[PDB]
Amino acid sequence: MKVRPSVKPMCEKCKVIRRKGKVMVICENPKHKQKQ
Amino acid sequence: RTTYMAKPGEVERKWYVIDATGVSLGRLSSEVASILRGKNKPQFTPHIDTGDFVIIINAGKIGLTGKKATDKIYYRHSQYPGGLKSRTAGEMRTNNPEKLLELSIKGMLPKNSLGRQLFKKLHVYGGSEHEHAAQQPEVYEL
Amino acid sequence: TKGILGRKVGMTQVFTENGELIPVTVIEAAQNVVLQKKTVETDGYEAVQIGFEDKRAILSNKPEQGHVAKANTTPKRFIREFRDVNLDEYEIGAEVKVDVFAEGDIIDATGVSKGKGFQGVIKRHGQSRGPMAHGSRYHRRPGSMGPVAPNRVFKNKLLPGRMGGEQITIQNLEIVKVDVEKNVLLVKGNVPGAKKALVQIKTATK
Amino acid sequence: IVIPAGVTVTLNGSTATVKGPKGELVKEFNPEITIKIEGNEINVSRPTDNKNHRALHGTTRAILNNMVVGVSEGYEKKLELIGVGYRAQKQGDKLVLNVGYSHPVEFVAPKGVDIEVPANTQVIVKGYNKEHVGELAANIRAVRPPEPYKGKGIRYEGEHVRRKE
RNA sequence: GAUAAACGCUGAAAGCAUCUAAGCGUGAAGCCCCCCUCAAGAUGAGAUUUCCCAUUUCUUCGGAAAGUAAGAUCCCUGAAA
RNA sequence: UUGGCACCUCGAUGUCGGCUCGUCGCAUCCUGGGGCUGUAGUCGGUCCCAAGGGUUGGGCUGUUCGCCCAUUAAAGCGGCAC
Ligand SMILES: CCC[C@@H]1C[C@@H](C(=O)N[C@@H]([C@H]2O[C@H](SC)[C@H](O)[C@@H](O)[C@H]2O)[C@@H](C)O)N(C)C1
Ligand SMILES: [Mg+2]
Ligand SMILES: [Mg+2]
Ligand SMILES: [Mg+2]
Ligand SMILES: [Mg+2]
Ligand SMILES: [Mg+2]
Ligand SMILES: [Mg+2]
Ligand SMILES: [Mg+2]
Ligand SMILES: [Mg+2]
Ligand SMILES: [Mg+2]
Ligand SMILES: [Mg+2]
Ligand SMILES: [Mg+2]
Ligand SMILES: [Mg+2]
Ligand SMILES: [Zn+2]
Repeated sequence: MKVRPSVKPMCEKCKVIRRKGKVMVICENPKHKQKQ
Repeated sequence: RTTYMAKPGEVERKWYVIDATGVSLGRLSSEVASILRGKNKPQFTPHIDTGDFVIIINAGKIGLTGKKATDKIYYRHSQYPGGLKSRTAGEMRTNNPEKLLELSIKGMLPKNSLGRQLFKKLHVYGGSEHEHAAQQPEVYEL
Repeated sequence: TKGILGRKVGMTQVFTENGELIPVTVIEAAQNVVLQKKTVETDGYEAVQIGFEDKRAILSNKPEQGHVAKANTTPKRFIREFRDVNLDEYEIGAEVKVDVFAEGDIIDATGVSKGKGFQGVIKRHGQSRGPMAHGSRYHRRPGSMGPVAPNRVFKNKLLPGRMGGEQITIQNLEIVKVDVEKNVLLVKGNVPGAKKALVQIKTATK
Repeated sequence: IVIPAGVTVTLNGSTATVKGPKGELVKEFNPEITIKIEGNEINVSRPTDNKNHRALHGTTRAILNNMVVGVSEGYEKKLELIGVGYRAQKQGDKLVLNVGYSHPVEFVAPKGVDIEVPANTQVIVKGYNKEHVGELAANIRAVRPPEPYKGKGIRYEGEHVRRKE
């Protein structure tokens, strides 16, 4: 998981979602998991 | 001069029973504080205690808006170093609702010897049954 | 969960069948009677009240005599409650013998520790002395009472004061021997209190 | 939503009960969201148009559909053990997995789910309540999830595991 | 027992997808229990068992004082304190 | 921290290091849980949760600091009139 204030798609497969009022991107590529 | 002043035991103090089911914890508490203080009687005298006795039933069903059930924290400090204990309003509404309502109303009473006497006139029950039937309590609406 | 009241007689040692040598406390537990059963209906909790040692009449008052008359027994020196027991066991006035335990039973021993009177922080709290030489004028003293900022001393600054005579529970002592005709338990190791001290032996909570 | 033969969808205030051949379900929905019964067909009524209601609407539909199809033909999640010495046994009501641990790992299915094991290398989880099937199947996969290096462990039968060196 | 990070199930909003919005689970030496000790001056002064009983003279009145009960103390012999 | 300012104290607010006694924060040194890995395994790296407890004895120097010896699961960093 990357935890950073700047969370944004790193490839075309990256999806930006919100869980529990936290912006995150989920992706097939696990390196691209990000939580804000 | 001539302004009336209530004497101790002059004004008839009545027993009221109030269902807490659904009412915001404050809102219930603010109305009850006024009844205990006697603010609803023209005989109101600031130094005397002309108020009524209040039984609250169903305190377990008391309302907590927003995320207050998880996010409203009640703190106690033992006065020992690092002796701060915390409880959520939610946990306290489940396990110790009598405590939850007493904390809420105590904060809205005068902070003095008379305020401490007024608090003794409050009876809180989690459920629907009190044991004060002898006092012939009259239902009160908010 | 079984329980009994005894007096600490003293310590000795026994050779095991193995050949090992173990220290034991001898607890004499004669004259334990069941005096009262507390129920949830009457008292709010389950407990059996056991009276231990027989006491001369002139040492007992009318309130005491009236309480042991219900159990058809004489006044008792020590009365203690046991919780976590099965009330179906225990009839009122029934003796409680040391054979409620068996060799190998793991017990908790509860008693009042020996009285050391007024004691300093070195003996009472195991604090360190200051240096004894190199110009030191600080030997058996409590250390700084605390920082400056809070213009007061926090509420567990350990200081001199009365030392023992506290209730203490030693957990998980093995019963090594039970002698019913002598009303004696042998417990491996030591239990709190001087010789002649009340000891409450009950089944290990763990 | 279409009701198949044998299914009796009833409604008691806000809570729906759906008793069928395979089993029987009881699920409490949000009041304001009202659901209409008919001899063959079911439609859900979204009263107002607020974010809350737009959502609940699609859910009450989806869950009711799931419930009904749940008591009709039912739900089968299928798992596939990979790796040397990975085997599942079925002894009574206990699914006993040997998946490389020093101890064996055992599972007792709840009220309504059944764990039949055709081959030792594969497991199948039958039930009517789809979430109860989902959870048990996940819990069994959770014991040894697929590892990326040799693909060993418990996977779902269609699952696509990422692979490394 | 309930949770953190996290992992999921079911699942729409958004015919897909999605751990989340409704709804279920997993999940820390941490939180609350469990363990040990103090604790009803907890003036909110709790409970149980047992004991003593309704005395005398005054006080218009309310109450007062003066012998006692159960029980405790003074005093004395002491230590396990 | 190095500083700036000069607002309290010059009819006195004792100033470094150590000893004794700690207590608090968490930006976590160890132990617990976890995501990613250029994670085969054993070791690691990095980030997230976590402050319950724990966190050594010596040589040199007044030292703090630091270097060194030998350990340790670890030899945390800070505040409390340094
Ligand atoms: C860098 C120092 C700063 C100043 C220090 C302090 C002071 O003057 N201390 C006095 C002290 O002398 C004795 S201690 C021997 C006294 O007992 C004590 O009370 C006290 O007066 C002396 C050391 O100079 N001032 C207020 C500020
Ligand atoms: Mg002594
Ligand atoms: Mg030392
Ligand atoms: Mg000296
Ligand atoms: Mg102060
Ligand atoms: Mg999904
Ligand atoms: Mg759990
Ligand atoms: Mg441990
Ligand atoms: Mg100036
Ligand atoms: Mg001065
Ligand atoms: Mg942190
Ligand atoms: Mg030197
Ligand atoms: Mg200093
Ligand atoms: Zn991506």
